Amino acid sequence: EIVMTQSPGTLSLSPGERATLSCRASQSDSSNSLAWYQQEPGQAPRLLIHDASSRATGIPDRFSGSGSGTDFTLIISRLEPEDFAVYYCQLYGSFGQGTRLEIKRTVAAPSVFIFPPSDEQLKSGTASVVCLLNNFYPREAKVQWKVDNALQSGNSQESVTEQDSKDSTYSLSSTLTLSKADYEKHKVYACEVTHQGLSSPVTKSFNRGEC
Amino acid sequence: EIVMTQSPGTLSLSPGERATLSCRASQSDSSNSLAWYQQEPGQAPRLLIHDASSRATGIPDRFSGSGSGTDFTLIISRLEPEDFAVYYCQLYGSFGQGTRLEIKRTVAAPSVFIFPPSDEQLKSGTASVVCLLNNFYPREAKVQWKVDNALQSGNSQESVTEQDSKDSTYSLSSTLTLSKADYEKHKVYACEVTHQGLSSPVTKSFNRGEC
Amino acid sequence: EIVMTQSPGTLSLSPGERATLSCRASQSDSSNSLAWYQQEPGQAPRLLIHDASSRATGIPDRFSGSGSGTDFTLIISRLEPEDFAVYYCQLYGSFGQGTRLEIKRTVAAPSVFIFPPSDEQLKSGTASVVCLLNNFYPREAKVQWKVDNALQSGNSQESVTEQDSKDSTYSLSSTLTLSKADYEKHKVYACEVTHQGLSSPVTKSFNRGEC
Amino acid sequence: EVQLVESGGGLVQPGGSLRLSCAASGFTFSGYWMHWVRQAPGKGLVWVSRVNRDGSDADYADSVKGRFTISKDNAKNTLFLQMNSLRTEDTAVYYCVREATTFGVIIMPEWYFDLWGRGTLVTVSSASTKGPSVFPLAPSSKSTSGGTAALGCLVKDYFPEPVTVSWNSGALTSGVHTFPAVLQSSGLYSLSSVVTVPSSSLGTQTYICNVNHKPSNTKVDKRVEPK
Amino acid sequence: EVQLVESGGGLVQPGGSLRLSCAASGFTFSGYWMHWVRQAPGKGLVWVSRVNRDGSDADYADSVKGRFTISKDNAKNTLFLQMNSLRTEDTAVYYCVREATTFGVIIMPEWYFDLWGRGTLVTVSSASTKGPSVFPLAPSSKSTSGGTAALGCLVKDYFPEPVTVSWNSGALTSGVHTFPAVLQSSGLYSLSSVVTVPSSSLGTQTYICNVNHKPSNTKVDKRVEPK
Amino acid sequence: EVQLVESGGGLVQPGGSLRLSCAASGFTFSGYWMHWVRQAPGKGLVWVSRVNRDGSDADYADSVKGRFTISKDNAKNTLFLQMNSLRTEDTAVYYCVREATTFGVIIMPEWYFDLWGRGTLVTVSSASTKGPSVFPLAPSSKSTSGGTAALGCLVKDYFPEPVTVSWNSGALTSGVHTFPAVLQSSGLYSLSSVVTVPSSSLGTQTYICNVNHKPSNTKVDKRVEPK
Amino acid sequence: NSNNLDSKVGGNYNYLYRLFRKSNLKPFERDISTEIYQAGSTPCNGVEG
Ligand SMILES: *[C@@H]1O[C@H](CO[C@@H]2O[C@@H](C)[C@@H](O)[C@@H](O)[C@@H]2O)[C@@H](O[C@@H]2O[C@H](CO)[C@@H](O[C@@H]3O[C@H](CO)[C@@H](O)[C@H](O)[C@@H]3O)[C@H](O)[C@H]2NC(C)=O)[C@H](O)[C@H]1NC(C)=O
Repeated sequence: EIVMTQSPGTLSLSPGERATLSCRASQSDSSNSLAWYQQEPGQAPRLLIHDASSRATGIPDRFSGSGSGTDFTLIISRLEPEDFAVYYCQLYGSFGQGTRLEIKRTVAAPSVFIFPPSDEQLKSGTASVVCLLNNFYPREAKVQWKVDNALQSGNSQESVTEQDSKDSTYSLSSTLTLSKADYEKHKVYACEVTHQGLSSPVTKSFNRGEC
Repeated sequence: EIVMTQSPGTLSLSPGERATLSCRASQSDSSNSLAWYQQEPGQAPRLLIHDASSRATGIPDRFSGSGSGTDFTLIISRLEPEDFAVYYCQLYGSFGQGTRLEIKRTVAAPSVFIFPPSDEQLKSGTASVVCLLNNFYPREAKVQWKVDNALQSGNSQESVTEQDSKDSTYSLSSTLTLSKADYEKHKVYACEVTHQGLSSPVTKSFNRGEC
Repeated sequence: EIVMTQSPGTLSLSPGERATLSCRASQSDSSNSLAWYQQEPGQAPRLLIHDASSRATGIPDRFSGSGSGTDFTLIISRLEPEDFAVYYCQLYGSFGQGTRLEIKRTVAAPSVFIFPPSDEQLKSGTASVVCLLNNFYPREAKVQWKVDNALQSGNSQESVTEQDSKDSTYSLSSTLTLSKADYEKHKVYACEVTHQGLSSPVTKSFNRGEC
Repeated sequence: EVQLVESGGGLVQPGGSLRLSCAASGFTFSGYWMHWVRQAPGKGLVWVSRVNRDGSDADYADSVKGRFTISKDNAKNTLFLQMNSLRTEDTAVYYCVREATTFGVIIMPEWYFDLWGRGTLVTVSSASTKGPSVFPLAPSSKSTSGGTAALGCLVKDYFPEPVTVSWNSGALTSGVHTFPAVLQSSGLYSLSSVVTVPSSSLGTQTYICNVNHKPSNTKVDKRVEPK
Repeated sequence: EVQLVESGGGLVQPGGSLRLSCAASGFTFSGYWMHWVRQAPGKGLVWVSRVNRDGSDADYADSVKGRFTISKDNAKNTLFLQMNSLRTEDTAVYYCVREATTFGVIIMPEWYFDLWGRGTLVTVSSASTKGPSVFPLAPSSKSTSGGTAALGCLVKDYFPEPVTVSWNSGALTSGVHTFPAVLQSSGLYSLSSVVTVPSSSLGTQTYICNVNHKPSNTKVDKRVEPK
Repeated sequence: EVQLVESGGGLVQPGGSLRLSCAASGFTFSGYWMHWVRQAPGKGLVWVSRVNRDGSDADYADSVKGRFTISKDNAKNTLFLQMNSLRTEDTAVYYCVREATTFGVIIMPEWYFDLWGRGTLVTVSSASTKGPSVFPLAPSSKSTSGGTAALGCLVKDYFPEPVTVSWNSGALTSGVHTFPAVLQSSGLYSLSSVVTVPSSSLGTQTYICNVNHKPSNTKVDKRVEPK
Repeated sequence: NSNNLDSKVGGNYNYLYRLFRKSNLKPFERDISTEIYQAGSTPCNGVEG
């Protein structure tokens, strides 16, 4: 029944700057019965601190957080390139939603490519159109599609990819799935991407039937 | 003083699936003397459970909840066609915002009809244009007007009708009122509605002067 | 940790009729030790009440408000022309966001004028176009740019001035800065202001090259 | 059975005075505390006032502090709620509610209600009762979609309390759309009742609508033309 | 060392039954209290159930009440969790976790977990296993920008558990985008894996795509044409 | 009368050190608890620091932790605060404020502030002091609307503290739009002030604007032409 | 009640109590021993674990 809310939802720093995570016990006080965990998206979580004050075995000395009352707070002294994981709090009857720690970088202009369905896809029974944004930062963009010079929503599926470690960038593509009986009616299919870091929203038009 | 906060704000399920709701006192404990009331929109609220543990006589055994400290939860064992009501929690001095226990259905395509002002409405000095959304689900929508092919808001009103029992679908209406002198100068009036369950936002245009 | 929310954000009321201000804390009870602070934007903050019940000497007898525990309310018996100030709330460790108390007056039609850059700004290598909205109430308006008859945002900055005392109205400005080469490519620049009190949005256009 | 009947209410100009009565039958009035609960139109519930077994103390809410007075006339078996300087935002429906008591060695209330009487709607505004303006709503050519259609009536400048409307003397429903009325500027209520009936039915049967006005007894009936 | 190995799980139709086992090695299993926890794909992990030392008293969560039974045998040195009438909302990966006990005069578990085992994936859906559909995604003229480009493949209607992809027998990476699959209608997992390789390189070396489908052992290799 | 004079502050390079003084006249600077408060330009105020009567213990917020050190000099009658590695967001105005004490049988502070001295502006940026550039703003034909029109001046590349400007040696006011200076990229401030006067009057009297530059004493006067 | 002077935001300066003393303590005496104490059988008091 207990809810364990974590703030902020997503926090971004340079690979050296330290930060803190403020997680509020929603009902009453835990009386220090709390734990922390760090889970990279590729494997199991590991314990970091128990009883909200003491630390476990094998953890780096940088992890040292204390909290009492509703406001339970975690301090890290300094940052290393391993923070790309999810921090989960541990009250005895609940779990935190999770906070993502991000490596900061300069704003990057996305690169958009539109791929129409192939001929094999043109005989299967359903057409799919894909729009891929490559080498984009930060993780916030809006993708809107224009079919027959008219916007539409509620039919395309968007997927995001985790940020790389070699260059700290991610890619995001969306695919639209539609039957053939509706694909041939329209002519122009365009992809528009809106980003706060772009001078103007980037539009790319595509003509059906290739050339 | 004390403020009741209800979670979740709205909650829709199948006619048989059970549900749970939780209220939150802002601070402190009040000896677990909390009450729940279910109010059908047409009738007065009815007490369900008092002292947060014991259910009042005559209420079906299905309603059975318990809570303590900051949080008080009521859980319903099952569901039947009587949950179309608002559940307000009541401590000593305040009522909760309430939660509308909705009935779930499949996505329905709205139907939009635009009705112009007739001659008798025209001679009165003001022109009102109405838009009628019908048999649409679920409860979230946004209707806008294109006056002289240009979007404008802040001058129209919207009303939504409560869910009907026999088919579990409703209607919405929206009236835009302008003076006669303003109504004459523009030419094209268009009506659109946005729905997550629609492949494309249906746009229905109108021409003044009839025939 | 502790966050105070003063609700609402803007309190526009006529000079004659009274006003009230409510502040919402976050957690716990601090033995009812709270204070209000009135801040004329050019002047320094000053205390109004202490311990949330008693009023400091010299403060007018009009200023008197009280609360206990959860929510703290401060009532103003009558209103005089000095409430042009932001009212903050100082708890044990933090200050609230504050609230701003405005004066009511009728709806105003804004006056829009666009000043293009001169030759001196033209030679500097970058050029700014300025849109000024004069004598408009309330404090709710939005402006945009039609560069080459296409909406564009994210490249401009907006500024708002404080309320005037002689006429109770203000001016708002928007400055759009572009490079000279980008400026020459487009041909038409148009300014539009959106206001709930306007019968129709006012469009004013500008053609390059002057006359 | 036990029930509470509320009396009074109606339209009163702002700053006026009104008194509400709550008669209780089916149980002993003397031993129960009583409260009043407001319900704004299409909004949540808020607690108003509280009265003892005899009326010695009161628990007036901050919203109604200094303007609302509650009285408990136990001898003549009634509850009273009288107010002064009533303001516009107080437009709501009032519920006379009871406080449960153990009636043991010590009465010991528990701050939870048991039964709710039928509420009484109260209105304050600067407008006055006026006759509604009713006009037909029948789709003409190139406006109706398909064989099925929807024909109705729209009312205007109707300040009196919500109006009821019917079609063909209530001989058919065809999926009625209540469309609860809404307030516009200058204190007016607008209602637009439309019944979904196919357009290819006019000519063989008359199509009339009656807007029964109960406050001012302004019974109005009108016909609908296919244009 | 000390670890927990999960056994069971896989494809199960809704409303069925399943059993999960957690074999324990490296520590005294009898004295330690045990928990079962779950994690939905891409969502925060949620605690599921508790058990005592003997395995006589259990604390199943509300979402899993009535349909989950957990047992803790001491001699067999394993933990058992049996599921009945599964719902589609419970597709996740299950972990079994220890609970730290002081082991002093009183056992006194402290409600915090020490070690996490290698859990198992459980999926509940009405669909059945079927081979994925594949087709190359090679940019043509006026769709590739600059000398550098990106080339890949998209799989379709692959209901078995997420598939591994590779290129040129895994002899090059060049920044492989894993791009995990996304759920669509009728329960199909589809992912579009693309590697950023300049378009002006195909013609001297062959580009082969390998969809390593281990569930049904339907290994497919595919050719990409420049069009 | 009771007042605190704030001394020090001004331009400082990022990563540098700054140091403030607060001399107290009109009351006893011995027992009262002391506080330091900041206020960002065009933002709300937050608490900075606290020091007790003796000065052994000090209270700092997280943002100011490890950089700010407060000290109360009772004998020298001054409140002191030393900063190092001043970050860019620290650019704000600083107030020295007091904390009330009953001075009863125990001092017993209350944590409410009594009097606020006029604060000092501290600005830290990577740019340097430069002289402003002015240019006339006079609407020509087809740009002035109706009779009334607006003529003014806009300053540019003016990093230093806010500037003052008057028109025609203060002979006409005719409405003043101060338009407070705003920060752009590269750490720069710009202000554009306008006075509105009709258009069929330029030619018999001149229109000029003078900008008075206090920091570097670069007083500039510029004439405005009708173009 | 000294809460307005001792208490500060973000934790306070450490104020300690002892968990255990071996013998009954004779009147008007105190222990200030900060040595690491051990509860289990395994040796400590010089070893941190
Ligand atoms: C806590 O401390 C207060 C204040 O202490 C005062 O200020 C300090 C900075 C030092 O200079 C102290 O020496 C100084 O007293 C103590 O309160 C003080 O109590 C005394 C005894 O009652 C007061 O003196 C009397 O006060 C009034 C006139 O003001 C008459 O009854 C007598 O003529 C006599 O002067 C003294 O004024 C008062 N201090 C203040 C500032 O009002 C206090 O005793 C101490 N608390 C405890 C529990 O010891």
